[PDB]
Amino acid sequence: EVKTIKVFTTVDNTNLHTQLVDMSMTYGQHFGPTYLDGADVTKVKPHVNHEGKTFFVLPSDDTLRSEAFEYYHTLDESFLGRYMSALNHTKKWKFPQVGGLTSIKWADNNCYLSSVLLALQQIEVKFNAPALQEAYYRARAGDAANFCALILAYSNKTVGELGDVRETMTHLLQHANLESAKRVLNLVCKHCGQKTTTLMGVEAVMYMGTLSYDELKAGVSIPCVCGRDATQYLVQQESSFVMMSAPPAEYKLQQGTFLCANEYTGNYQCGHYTHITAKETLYRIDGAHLTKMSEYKGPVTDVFYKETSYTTTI
Amino acid sequence: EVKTIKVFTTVDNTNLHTQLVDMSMTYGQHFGPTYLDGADVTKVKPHVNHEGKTFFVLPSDDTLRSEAFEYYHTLDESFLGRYMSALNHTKKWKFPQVGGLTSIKWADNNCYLSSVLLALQQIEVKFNAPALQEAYYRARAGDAANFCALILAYSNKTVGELGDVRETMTHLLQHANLESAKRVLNLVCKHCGQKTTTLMGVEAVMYMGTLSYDELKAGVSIPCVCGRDATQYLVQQESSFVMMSAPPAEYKLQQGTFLCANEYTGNYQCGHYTHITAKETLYRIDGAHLTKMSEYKGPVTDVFYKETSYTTTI
Ligand SMILES: COc1cc(CNC(=O)C2CC3(C2)CN([C@H](C)c2cccc4ccccc24)C3)ccn1
Ligand SMILES: COc1cc(CNC(=O)C2CC3(C2)CN([C@H](C)c2cccc4ccccc24)C3)ccn1
Ligand SMILES: [Zn+2]
Ligand SMILES: [Zn+2]
Ligand SMILES: [Zn+2]
Ligand SMILES: [Zn+2]
Repeated sequence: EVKTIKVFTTVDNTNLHTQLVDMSMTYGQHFGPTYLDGADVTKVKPHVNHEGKTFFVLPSDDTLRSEAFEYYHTLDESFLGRYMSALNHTKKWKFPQVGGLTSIKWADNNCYLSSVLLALQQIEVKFNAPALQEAYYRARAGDAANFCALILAYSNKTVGELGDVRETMTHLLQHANLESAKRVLNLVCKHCGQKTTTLMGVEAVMYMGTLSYDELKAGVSIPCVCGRDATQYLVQQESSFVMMSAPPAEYKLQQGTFLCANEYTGNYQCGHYTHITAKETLYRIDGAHLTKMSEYKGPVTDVFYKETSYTTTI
Repeated sequence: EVKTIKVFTTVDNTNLHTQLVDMSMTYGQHFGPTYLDGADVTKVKPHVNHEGKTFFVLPSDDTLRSEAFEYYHTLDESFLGRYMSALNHTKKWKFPQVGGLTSIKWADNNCYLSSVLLALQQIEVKFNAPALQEAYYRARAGDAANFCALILAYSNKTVGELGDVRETMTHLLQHANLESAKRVLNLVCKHCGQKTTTLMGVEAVMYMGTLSYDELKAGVSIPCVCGRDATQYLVQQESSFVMMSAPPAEYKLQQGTFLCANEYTGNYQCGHYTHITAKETLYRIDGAHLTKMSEYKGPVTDVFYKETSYTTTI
């Protein structure tokens, strides 16, 4: 016998069709290219959680590859379908202005997207893709619906599933214009010797291992390629911002030492991001809710700092 | 005494504030730059219809003029506020796929916007403004929410008020890339003589006075600048399409003679637009509703034709 599921298919997000789909075949073998909640489910077999959900059917068109590359800088023929189906969810989200910044109301595990949006409103940055920059322009004014849908598409993430704000910044900053961002590190191994690495681009602004920007300037531990544990320190930095990242741990945020930060309470499976910014005192933006603080001591994961140009003291 | 109205103000379209505003002053003198339903009401005094409506407050920012010019090709400092407040209405509209084309469900007098959207999906055209072209790209796939909000902003029109599809095409095609569109007319006055006018750009594709494209090729009446009634006929046309327009009157649409058309039933104050296209037979798209026809005889207002290059016979 055949075990089926009841689902709905649509091509306009208005008129639906009842479908009893066979779990023996993929959605692509049923309907063609199919998307659900911002994810491509073309080569995906039906699963019991899909019952009652509506599926977006968008047939492929080779003539649109040139256009999609112009606006979004992508060659993925599924980007359009995932962007539209994710936007069908984000346009219903609420974007309240908290602490003079655009935040996002709690919905579909967007508490990590809220932290990404709040940090981007405080660092000087521009994106190369025209559609991503126009959406970023409207998001800074309050209309962040298209912007979050783009961030979801660029990260190959699904509406509802949790994500890391650090991982998402990696995927997003590849389309930023960090061409003139430069970072010079001096790795000091006690077997191999001293070593200059000139990192540029997305790598010149992001570090993983520590939250303190002064810790990187003075010296932070790191395993050398020979196996031994070495030490590297920042020699020259040249960008508009830096983003320090580290796994969750109790970090103490002082006033005037940083630009903004993100914290994460919970295990690896489930947790809640909240955003901290420095204005006249420390603000904590938990979605649509705001708290005020002289200082914050919690599980910080990412910290942002302002920069123009730095050089170590000889 | 002072006569007031009860209204709501917001800066996020989520959190509202009750306001009792004085009709003696404008909304700008109350709150700053203020928008309502896609219209700038900054220098507008409160009126009894505004009771219960929510107003969008967006303060001015001179640093955004350069950005807004890049994405939208506009120097109007109110374009952003009118675009966002109009988009807050169009995202709730329904865009059903009728006859293989993206139409719009009846709402807020959008029956003229539906006719504009349906014609743009059948003529070969591209827009210069990047944000307008990306929205046009998504509208051709089904997501026309941002596109209609842009058309409303470019036309300085308000959500809910009726409009002409011909007038709206004029405002919209100024941002199209019709740089290589050329039209040559020969005006023949029986007092002044024969006269060549080389029309280019938005004027090379649009004519007002007749619906028949063969009537313009053969000869159509027109008052000369001397007062007498002359006659002009098309000598050379060089574009991807032409749009013939005329006030409402019974026109008989045959199969295979045109690309698509718009009709309008009613007086000058109120009326309903419906769209006719030619596929295997004549389709009539009245919003979310479709009728099929061997031919249509009704009050046609605008007709579109396909073109590549034309030259009159010597
Ligand atoms: C079998 O289904 C799953 C489901 C999940 C869902 N979870 C995620 O998507 C993760 C995205 C994070 C949760 C990882 N981020 C925090 C800040 C984090 C980073 C690095 C190390 C950590 C160590 C301990 C706790 C948190 C850490 C947010 C994951 C895996 N399998
Ligand atoms: C005092 O408030 C008003 C309200 C309106 C509302 N109406 C409009 O916005 C017009 C946009 C049209 C209605 C004009 N279009 C039709 C096709 C049309 C064009 C040219 C000539 C016509 C002659 C007779 C009937 C229709 C004609 C659509 C107007 C004025 N004052
Ligand atoms: Zn959440
Ligand atoms: Zn070593
Ligand atoms: Zn209507
Ligand atoms: Zn004359």
